[PDB]
Amino acid sequence: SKDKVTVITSPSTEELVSLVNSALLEEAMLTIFARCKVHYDGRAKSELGSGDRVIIVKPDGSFLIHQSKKREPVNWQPPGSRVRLELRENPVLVSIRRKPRETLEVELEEVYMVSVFRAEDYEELALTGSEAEMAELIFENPEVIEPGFKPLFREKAIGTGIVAVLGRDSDGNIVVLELKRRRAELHAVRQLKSYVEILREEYGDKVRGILVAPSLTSGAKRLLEKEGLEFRKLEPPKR
Amino acid sequence: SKDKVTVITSPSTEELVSLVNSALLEEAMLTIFARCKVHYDGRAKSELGSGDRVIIVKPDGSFLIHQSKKREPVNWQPPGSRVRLELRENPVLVSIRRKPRETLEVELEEVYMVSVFRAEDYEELALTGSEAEMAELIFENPEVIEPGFKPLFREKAIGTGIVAVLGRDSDGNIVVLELKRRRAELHAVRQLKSYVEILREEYGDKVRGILVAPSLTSGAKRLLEKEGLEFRKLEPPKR
DNA sequence: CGCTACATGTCGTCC
DNA sequence: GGACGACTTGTAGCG
Ligand SMILES: [Mg+2]
Ligand SMILES: [Mg+2]
Repeated sequence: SKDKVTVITSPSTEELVSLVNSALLEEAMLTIFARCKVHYDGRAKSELGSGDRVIIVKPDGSFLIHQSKKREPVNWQPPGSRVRLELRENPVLVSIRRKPRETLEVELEEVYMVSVFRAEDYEELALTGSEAEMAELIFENPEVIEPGFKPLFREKAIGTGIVAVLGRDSDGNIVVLELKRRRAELHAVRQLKSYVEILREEYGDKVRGILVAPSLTSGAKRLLEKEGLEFRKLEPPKR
Repeated sequence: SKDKVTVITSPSTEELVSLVNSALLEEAMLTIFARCKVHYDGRAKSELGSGDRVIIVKPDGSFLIHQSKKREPVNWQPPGSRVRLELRENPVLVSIRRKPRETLEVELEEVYMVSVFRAEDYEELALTGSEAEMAELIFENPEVIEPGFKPLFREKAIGTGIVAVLGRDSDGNIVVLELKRRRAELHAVRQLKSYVEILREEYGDKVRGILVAPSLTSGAKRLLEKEGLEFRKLEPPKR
């Protein structure tokens, strides 16, 4: 029980309970391969008929059921649920949460494998090419937006909404930027347009919105043009 | 290669290679508990240092690296990626994707366990309490909105944007509905306000927007009132 | 906790 | 294929 991994194929009920319960109390990762039915009631409600899936219960409460396809678990519960194995006509893995109140029930018809992974990880993801990274590049070197641009505020509350960057231009105007790290879609324009209508109300018609992004969709460009907003092409930088 | 599950703890290199290549070829699920490093370059860029993780490869090319916390894999590749094992100074799992170009590299420093799960699942999820379900309700029972409300279109392309439900009211006004399955946000009122604007362009002052959802955030309420749009509290049905 | 907006979002789905 | 919007979205950042 200090070995990183413990594994049992075609486990007996005793062995199942032993590992399942040990991992939950040991703050370790539980992985299971089983034919199962799944029952979810919570924010929404779902039923999943009998079939083979991979099941993961992380020490933080995260509960995953993965089918042989997609990138998303077919069913899940997010970090913070309380999980318990429950012996019934079949074993039943049960995830409970109270805000919001949600129940996830996994019923194990046949467990092919149960396993305990006592995983030691002190390390964190270091990612670049984000919106945050664009915002940094614009404050270090405002030249990328345009000559004379002076950035002032990052993630600024206005009365309704939060603007990514608020600044001033060489004509002394108020400028709003909305940044997108990938091709900007319609809703980016709605955001930007919303912010700009709001500030025009205090500061006048001279306020400029600019959408900053590596490209636009057609609809983006269309609404951006209909509304008299602007576009500066900027790629998110990779450190 | 017949049994539903194969497990080899502390595999050797030939064992590792043998199992991984069987997995991929057989359209089984590959599961590896391992100490690894992860290198990602693609839409964005990252480096994950040495640590214990659960790696999954699904037969449709989904590639997941899970740490012992949260619901999201720390690194991942969506379906369609092409996976393979390469023998470098360490064995290295490699995920390539074209359109967009992405590389995901998982360097296996030490593999505690490796497993192949030849998994059979023919059943899909059946979910209720969605936005679709709300819309079906409104079409079966429009009086849930208001008496003398006639629905016409669902998920209808307006000039710019797609409206959720479009119809008329008893007084000859045009009615846009924006539906939400949970408490509505600023995002929701911006959507509504956009649609209502684009439709006033044509049919004039005869357009009403109605935001339909179980509740509203403060800001969404604030903004709703300001631009003079309306609200019907409605919960999605669970059937 | 509630609000706001990003994400390597992923995923269905209308033209 | 490109555009567009939902999702049990999850997740961080702030107040
Ligand atoms: Mg923003
Ligand atoms: Mg909508």
